[PDB]
Amino acid sequence: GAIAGFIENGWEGMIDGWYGFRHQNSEGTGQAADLKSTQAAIDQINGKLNRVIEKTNEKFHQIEKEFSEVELEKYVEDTKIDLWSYNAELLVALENQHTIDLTDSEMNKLFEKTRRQLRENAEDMGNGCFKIYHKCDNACIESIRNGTYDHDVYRDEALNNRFQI
Amino acid sequence: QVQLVESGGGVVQPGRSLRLSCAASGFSFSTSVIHWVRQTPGKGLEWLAVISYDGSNKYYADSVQGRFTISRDNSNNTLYLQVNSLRPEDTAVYYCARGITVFGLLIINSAMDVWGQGTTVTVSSASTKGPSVFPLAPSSGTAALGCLVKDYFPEPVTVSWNSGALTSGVHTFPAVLQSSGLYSLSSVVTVPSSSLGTQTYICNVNHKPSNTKVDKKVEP
Amino acid sequence: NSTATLCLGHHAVPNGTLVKTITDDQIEVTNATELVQSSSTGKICNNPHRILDGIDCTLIDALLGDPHCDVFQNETWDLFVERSKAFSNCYPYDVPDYASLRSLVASSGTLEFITEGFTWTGVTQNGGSNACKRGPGSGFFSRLNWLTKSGSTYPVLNVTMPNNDNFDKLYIWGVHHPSTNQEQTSLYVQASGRVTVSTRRSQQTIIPNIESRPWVRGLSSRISIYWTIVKPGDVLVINSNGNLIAPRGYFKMRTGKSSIMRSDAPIDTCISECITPNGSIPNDKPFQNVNKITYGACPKYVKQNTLKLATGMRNVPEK
Amino acid sequence: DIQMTQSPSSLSASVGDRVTITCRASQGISYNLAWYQQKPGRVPNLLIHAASRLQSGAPFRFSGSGSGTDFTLTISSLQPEDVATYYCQKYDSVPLTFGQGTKVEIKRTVAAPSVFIFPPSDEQLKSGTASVVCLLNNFYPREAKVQWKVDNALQSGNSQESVTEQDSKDSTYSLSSTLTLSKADYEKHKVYACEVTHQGLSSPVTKSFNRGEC
Ligand SMILES: *[C@@H]1O[C@H](CO)[C@@H](O)[C@H](O)[C@H]1NC(C)=O
Ligand SMILES: *[C@@H]1O[C@H](CO)[C@@H](O)[C@H](O)[C@H]1NC(C)=O
Ligand SMILES: *[C@@H]1O[C@H](CO)[C@@H](O)[C@H](O)[C@H]1NC(C)=O
Ligand SMILES: *[C@@H]1O[C@H](CO)[C@@H](O)[C@H](O)[C@H]1NC(C)=O
Ligand SMILES: *[C@@H]1O[C@H](CO)[C@@H](O)[C@H](O)[C@H]1NC(C)=O
Ligand SMILES: *[C@@H]1O[C@H](CO)[C@@H](O)[C@H](O)[C@H]1NC(C)=O
Repeated sequence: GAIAGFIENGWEGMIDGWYGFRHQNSEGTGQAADLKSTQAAIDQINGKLNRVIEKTNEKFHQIEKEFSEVELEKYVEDTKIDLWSYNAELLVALENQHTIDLTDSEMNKLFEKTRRQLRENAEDMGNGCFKIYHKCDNACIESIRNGTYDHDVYRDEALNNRFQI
Repeated sequence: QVQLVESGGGVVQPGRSLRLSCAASGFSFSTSVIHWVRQTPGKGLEWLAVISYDGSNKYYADSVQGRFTISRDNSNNTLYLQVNSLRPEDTAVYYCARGITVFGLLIINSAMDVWGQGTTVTVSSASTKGPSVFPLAPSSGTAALGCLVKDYFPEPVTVSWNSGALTSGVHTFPAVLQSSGLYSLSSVVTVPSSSLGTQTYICNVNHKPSNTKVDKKVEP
Repeated sequence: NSTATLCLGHHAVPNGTLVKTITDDQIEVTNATELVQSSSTGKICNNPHRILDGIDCTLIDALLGDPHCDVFQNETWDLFVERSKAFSNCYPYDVPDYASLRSLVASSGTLEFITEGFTWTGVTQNGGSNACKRGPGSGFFSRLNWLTKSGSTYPVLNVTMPNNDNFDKLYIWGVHHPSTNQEQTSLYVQASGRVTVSTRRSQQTIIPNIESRPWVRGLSSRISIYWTIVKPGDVLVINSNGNLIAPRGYFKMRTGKSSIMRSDAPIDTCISECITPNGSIPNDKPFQNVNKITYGACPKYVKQNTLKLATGMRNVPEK
Repeated sequence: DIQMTQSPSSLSASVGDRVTITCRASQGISYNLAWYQQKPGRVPNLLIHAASRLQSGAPFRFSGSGSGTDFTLTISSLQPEDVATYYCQKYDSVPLTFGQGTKVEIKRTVAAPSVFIFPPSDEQLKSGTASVVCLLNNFYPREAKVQWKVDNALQSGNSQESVTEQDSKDSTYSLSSTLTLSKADYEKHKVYACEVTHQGLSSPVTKSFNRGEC
């Protein structure tokens, strides 16, 4: 039952948030959600519903102003609706692209934040996990998750383990 | 039927500890963030603590650290607030609450959807007595009568009329703390003056703190 | 033991929703919200808007006063509902610029008719026909006065009706188009009639054309309906040497949020700000797919039946 | 931590009016703000969440338009049912602080109080206590004065009064005034009178009874 990262894997059994940690140490396995990175994405998505409607309400009038100048016959109106329906889909498509970009972006920021914490005491395994080269019990994990891990505390031990083989 | 009912409130002398319990009924209790909120009498709501959807995580308000302890038995569909080292800041009504899903997540910090009726916990080393009930029957277009609930402690008492079928025109006044240390209340209901003993009027007073049962007829 | 592993991951759903992006036409996501209302109850809510069911009558038939539409006299509405089963049962008529008169009256939201005296000297009033019977006897549009010759002369009518009130008056009048030259002379004496109505701001001159049309209710003739608005301080002048279908008075015009809709949906007791021919729809979503014709606070019509807004990160199943 | 500062603390408005409450924060919270309603005697129900979304089965009159450190819950075409206290809650992160509260009260036509007085029952007199109750039913405004008279002797200090919150149906209040005495004080005097100063005919009304008579 080895744990895997975000590279080509998602966590079905993670409902408390969008991003989180999963560990394997001397005291057994565990899991925890990361609220700061999750809450950052949520704050942006809350913004998007209003923005998607504040701008769709801008094109709808813009299009009508152009057709009002032309003035409605049925072939003229259906063209208007086809043009407005195309514009609406494009806006929503663009926001969806942005939502997927900002959610994928938040994952990388969390991975890099963790890498900076571990500094030279761990190595990137390549599947979205770090192999931390020292005894990191449950209390040691929480310090990484809440951003207080001091690598200098474990430098002598960690470097000695990497030297081994 | 999607509800959640509390229990456990009552009297406790300063310095000891209580345990409130929340009982969910009618939904996926196992998949829900649950909160606790209290209110000073006629003041405002105070958010106390939250428990994750599984028990793993727990967070408490600043003025509530140390003393309180949430916990849950998903097999039992139950939640607990376990107040310790009670103080005069604990007299209040304590409510459950369910956290709403946020974009499909069981996030720990969200708004509160469903609420319980609320058990009241009053810290005091005073008496723990049932109520005395007296009828208010006058005689003089519409006329009013009522019931006077006297000398009870602690809060609260509920008052219904005709086993709950008669509610229109009722006014149950807020209790006031008597100089004797017990509360006093009074419940009234307006009816047509022409309904003199052709209609039976019964106020049903229930005082749960002491498991008391009362039915008092008010007649001309 | 001597080392440990700390993995980073994201949440996932067993089966997510498909949305569209700039790079992908269908990319599965953990959450999305629907922005297009596509369902209707099928009934029109009588509240809060005052809905008036036309049933067998159209707005124009009620306006002119078709015998079977007399119940709509002085009737008011917020939305007038016109049924496909509606029919005409009076004198055959046409209305140049029908849409505009229908739209104009619909916006007023009332059929309040005030009768005026109008002195028609030298002509026979209250003409009728067997095509427009009212009761056992023959009749005509209640709001129109069919003038014909008196004896052997149809003089040049030259009547004036000033607007001294503080609102716009809508006058409905017409021009008779006989099917034969004998009919023309027998009714109006002169071989070629003329009807002109004018105001200080407007003028309408029309010379009737004598022509047989397809038989409607046993008649080959028609009437052309016209309308004039007279603003305060203006005056209505009617000059006619023949074929005039005189007005009996005016309709009080109002400017409001009223309109008309063509629908065959039943009306029901419920509340809905938005109304479509297909029935009422909830206005919680920004867009809608039920009908481009709407009334009240409605979502904007879109052709799509679904527009999903990504509300989550991309969903990949765990392996 | 952050600190919500709801306002106004309380207000009175007329039916059909446009009321607005404002929740302010001492630090940005995004859209993580919710609005709660607590009708008298009822448990609080949720109104707005995410700053602007409305909750199912919640009247459409309610809407929320804010973000950052400045939010606004707005009631348009205020109705009688909307009598209650409204709280804003910040759920960005712990602690999920609540506003201080806002009480919304209706402003309507003037109503005169119905006065009744109830002597103590024989069952109560038996136990050595004498409670005289004076009731003011369905009146407006809240401000009112009660005066006790025992055979014309004004007794003050041994009286307690309680007021119901405005009812949704008639937008009225009710007040109870209870005078608690021993067996000795009640049984010594005849006329126990309840004097009300408000607005009958703008003249103080008196309702009296003679002990053990009518
Ligand atoms: C982080 O977690 C550790 C537990 O290992 C705890 O000692 C420390 O106080 C935490 N710091 C913060 C800022 O929460
Ligand atoms: C669970 O509920 C049953 C019935 O109330 C009770 O006997 C038991 O002690 C409860 N305990 C837990 C831990 O759920
Ligand atoms: C998406 O998330 C919202 C958040 O509450 C939830 O109500 C909805 O059911 C979810 N829908 C899907 C398709 O996941
Ligand atoms: C319509 O209203 C006018 C207004 O004065 C009135 O004279 C007329 O009799 C009314 N007609 C009907 C049919 O109610
Ligand atoms: C018709 O009436 C107008 C009223 O101003 C008058 O000027 C005009 O001379 C009249 N026409 C005839 C032919 O008498
Ligand atoms: C809606 O109603 C119109 C009638 O005007 C009908 O032709 C159309 O097929 C209906 N479509 C839907 C989706 O309700």
